[PDB]
Amino acid sequence: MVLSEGEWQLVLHVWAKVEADVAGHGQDILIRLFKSHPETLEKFDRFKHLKTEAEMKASEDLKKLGVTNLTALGAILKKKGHHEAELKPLAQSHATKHKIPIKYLEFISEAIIHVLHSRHPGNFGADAQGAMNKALELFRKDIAAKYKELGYQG
Ligand code: HEM
Repeated sequence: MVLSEGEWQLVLHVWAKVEADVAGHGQDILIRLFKSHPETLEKFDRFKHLKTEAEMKASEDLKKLGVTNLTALGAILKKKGHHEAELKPLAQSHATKHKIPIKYLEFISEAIIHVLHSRHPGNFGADAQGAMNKALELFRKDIAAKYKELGYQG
């Protein structure tokens, strides 16, 4: 699988809006993830205690993680497929320390698409969503390959 430049531009076009307030998008995405698939929250030893969306929105640390997460993803998307260097540290920590299965990466991918669909209809129509899905499928495919090399293959 390989995205076209046109598809990458649709991806970067909506990400540009995300960057107007990465912290806000991060909260929305993590909260959507945790509510749609509660089991995923259990992987966060530092945030597993949060009981409600209100507590999640009020968590300064969760907001910080959201920023760290989306900024790392943004750097990967901007590489337009040439993200080998960026994927190494991410795959190692998520495979060996956090133990995040591909199934959960699919869940957060679903969350990202849901939030962009809701917040950015102006830059997330059908074709743009297709481009983002293709970019995230590539991300997950390469991460999975790395997982396997690392001995996890979650
Ligand atoms: C878009 C996909 C994701 C990206 C780009 C991403 C990125 C990051 C980054 C940059 C960090 C900090 C550095 C590191 O430890 O590697 C991090 C930490 C972490 N990530 Fe991910 N992550 C993603 C998905 C997930 C998912 C789906 C889960 C589990 C449901 C997860 C769980 C964690 C945990 C538990 C930490 C540690 C948080 C803490 O500081 O307590 N990540 N992630």
